[PDB]
Amino acid sequence: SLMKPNIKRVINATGVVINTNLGRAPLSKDVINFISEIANGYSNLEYNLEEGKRGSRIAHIEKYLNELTGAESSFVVNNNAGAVFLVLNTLAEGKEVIISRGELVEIGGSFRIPDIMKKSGAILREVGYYNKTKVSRYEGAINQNTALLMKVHKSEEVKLEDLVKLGHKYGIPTYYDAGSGLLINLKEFGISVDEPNFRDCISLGIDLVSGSGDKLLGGPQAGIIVGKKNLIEKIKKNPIARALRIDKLTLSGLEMTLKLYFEKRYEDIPVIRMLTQDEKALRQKAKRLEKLLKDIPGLKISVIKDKAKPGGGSLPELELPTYCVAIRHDRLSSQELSRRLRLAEPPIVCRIREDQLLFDMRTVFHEDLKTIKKTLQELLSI
Amino acid sequence: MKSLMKPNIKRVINATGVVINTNLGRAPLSKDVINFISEIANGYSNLEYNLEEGKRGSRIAHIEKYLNELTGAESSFVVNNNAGAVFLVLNTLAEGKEVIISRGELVEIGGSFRIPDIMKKSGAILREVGYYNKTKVSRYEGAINQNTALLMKVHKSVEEVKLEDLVKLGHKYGIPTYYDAGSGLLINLKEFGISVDEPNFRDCISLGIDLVSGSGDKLLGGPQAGIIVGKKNLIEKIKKNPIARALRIDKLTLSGLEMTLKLYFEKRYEDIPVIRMLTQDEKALRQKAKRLEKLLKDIPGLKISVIKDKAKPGGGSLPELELPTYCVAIRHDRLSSQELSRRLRLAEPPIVCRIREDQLLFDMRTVFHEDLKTIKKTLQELLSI
Repeated sequence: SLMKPNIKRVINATGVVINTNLGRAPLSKDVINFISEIANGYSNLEYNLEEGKRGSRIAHIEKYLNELTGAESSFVVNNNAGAVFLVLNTLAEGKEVIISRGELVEIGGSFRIPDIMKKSGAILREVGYYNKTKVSRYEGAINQNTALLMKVHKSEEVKLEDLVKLGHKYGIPTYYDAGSGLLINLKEFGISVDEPNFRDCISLGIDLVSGSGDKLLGGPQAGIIVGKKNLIEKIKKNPIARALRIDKLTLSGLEMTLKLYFEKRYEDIPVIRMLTQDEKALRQKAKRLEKLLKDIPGLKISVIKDKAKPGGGSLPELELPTYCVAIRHDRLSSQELSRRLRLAEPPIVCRIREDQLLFDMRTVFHEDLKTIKKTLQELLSI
Repeated sequence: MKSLMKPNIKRVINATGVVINTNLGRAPLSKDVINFISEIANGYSNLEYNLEEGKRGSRIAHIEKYLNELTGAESSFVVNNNAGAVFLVLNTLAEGKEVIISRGELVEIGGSFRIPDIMKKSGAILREVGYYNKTKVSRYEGAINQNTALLMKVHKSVEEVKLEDLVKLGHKYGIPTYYDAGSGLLINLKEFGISVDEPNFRDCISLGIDLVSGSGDKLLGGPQAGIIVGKKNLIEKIKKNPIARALRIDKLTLSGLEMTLKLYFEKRYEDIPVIRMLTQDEKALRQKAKRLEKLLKDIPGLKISVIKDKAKPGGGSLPELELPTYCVAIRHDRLSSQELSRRLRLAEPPIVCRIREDQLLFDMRTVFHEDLKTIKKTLQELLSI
C-alpha cells in the first residue's frame, strides 16, 4: 500500500560520535525548530530588509564566525572539500601550492580530496617524504611561481608556526585545512587532545583556515573558511563560489548552531554533549541495558570498559574511555545477529569485536535502550 | 520569546506575488517535508550506509530510482545546486575541449551573470554560435570539429536551434547533448490548468537529450539541489569526477528531496507549496484580496483598492510564466509608498510588498490567508494616532 522512505533513523551503537556512514553530527531540537521555521515559508535568505534589495546570504552568519575565531573575514561553502577546491583554484590556478607529502595522503579520511586538489588547476609541489617533512626541503621548494603554502591536519613535520614564518619571509599566503571544524578549547571540558581550534590558528597568523561544520563544530554540513579579508574577498568573487553556494536549511542550521556557541549552550550541541558524557553516566547506561537484556534466552551479556575512538576517520587522535555491552547468542553468530539488527525498524548499528557484538553507550541515547531490548528479543524469537 | 539577540535569518510575509522569489528563499516546504527532514536530522541515520551489506554506500542510492522513474532517464545524480551541475557536466565531459552553445543562450543564464562565468571556469572552451537573438541550425552545425566535445542548450532568459535539432546533430556527429532546463519541472503544467511552453524532464529525455539538469527549488518545489538525469554512461563519468565530492549534497536537502520526490510519486501535488500556489483559483485569490481590503477599511488616511493584475509568478528564472492574480493596492496620504515599504520591512514579522507608481501592491498569490491579520495589525501600528 504505502512505501516507506529509503533514508531512515538509525540507532548508532558503534560508539563513533562523528560517524560519516551514519550522518555525522546530529542536530538538537532547538537547531531543527529554527530550520523548520525558516523553511516553512518565505524568508530574508538573500534579502537585505533595511535597504529592501537583494543581499548575500553569507551576511547572515559572518559576524558570528569572525568573533568566534577572531578572523578578519569569513565565508561558507557547501562542504570543506569544496572550500579546499575553492581556495586552491582561487589563489593558485596555474601556479604552485607547496604541501607536505604525508599531509596529502587520505585527506580527511577521503581518497577523493587529494584528487580534488589536482582538479583545482593548481600545480601541487609535493615536498619531503610520507612521514618525513623537513622545514628546509619545504622552504627550498618556494619559487617565483609559488602562490600558496599549505598544511593539512593529518589522518618530523613542518609546524604551523613555521608555515607562518615561511609565509611572512617569502610573501606567500598560508592555508591550513584544519578539517575538524573545532571552535572551542577541548580542555575546557576535561578532554586532552592536540587538536587546534579556529581561534588558535588565526592567533598564530595563519592566513586562511578551513573546516567542516558537521564534525567537531556539531552543526550541519558546511565548509567554513576564515582569515584575511583580502583572500576572503577573492574567494567570494570566484564564480565557482556560486556552484558551491550554501543552501537555506544548512545556513539556518549554521546560524542557530553558532547562536548556541555564543550563549554558551554547549549541552545543546549533541556532538559536544556526547563527547563530554562522564565515564560514570556511561557505565550506568550499560548496566541498565544489561539489566534490560537478562530475560532473553540464549544471550550471554557482559559490561566491558573500552578505550575507543569516538572521533571517526577524520579525527583518529581523539581517544576516550567508554562502556560497552557485549552480547553473544548460543544459536546465532554475531555477523548474522548484526545483519538482523540492521534490518530492524528502527535499524540498530553496533560494532563487532572478536566474535562479539558491542553496544557502545557513548552514542546510544537513553530513550532507545528499551528499543534495543524489544528488538533483540523479537529477533532471537520464533 | 526566548532569544537574547534575534537571529539574522527570519521568516517574512511575501506579498510580491513571486512564488519562485530568489531574494525570499525560493520554494517553501510543507510541514510534511520539514517533519521528515527533522526526524532524519535529530539523531543518526543510514545517510551514507548500506544497511543490507553493513558497509558504506553512496547517499544518492536513496533517491536515484525516484528520479529515474519520474523522468524515464537511464540514470541520475544530484549535486549542491544547478550552477554546480553545469560546472560538473562541462568539466567532466569537455575539459580542455569545445562546447557549442547559442550565443544568446549564454546570456543571463537563469537570471544570473555568474553561471556563464562559471562555465568559462569549468575548463571547457566555450564555442559560442550565431548571434544574440538569432541562432541558425546551420551555424551551430558548422562549429562542429574533432575537438568539439559537447552540444549544449540552455533555458531561455527570432530563430533558434530547437531541442529536436540538438538531438539530431548529436546523433549525426556522435556528440553528447546537454540541456540545462533550469526550471526543474517534473510534471506537465497543462494537467493543472496552466498553459505554458515550459519543458519538463520526462519530455526532454523522451526526445533523446543525453543529459538534462535543473534546480530542485524552483518548479519542482523541493529544497536547493542540482538534479541531473540521462544516459548512464555519462552519469557514471560525472559521479567519478572528484569535483562531485566538493559539490556533494547534504543530509537536510537530500532528506527533503526524498520526501518531495515521494509526494510526486503519490501525486500529492497539494503538498508542494510551489504547485499549490500556482494552482490557486482566480476566484480563491480575489477572496483573499477582498478579505484584506475589508480588514483595512478602518485605517486613517489609507486609500484601499483591489485590482486584477497580469503577473509573472515564476521570477527572473521563469519569465515565460504569466498568471492572473488579485492584489490589494494601498496609498497613504501622509506617508509615501517608499517610506511605508521601508517600515513594513522592519516589522515583526517583516512584510515585503511590491510598488507600482507610488502605490503599494499586496499580491495574494504568495500571501497565506492566515497572515492577513498580521498585515492589518502591522499597518495600523505604522499608521496610528
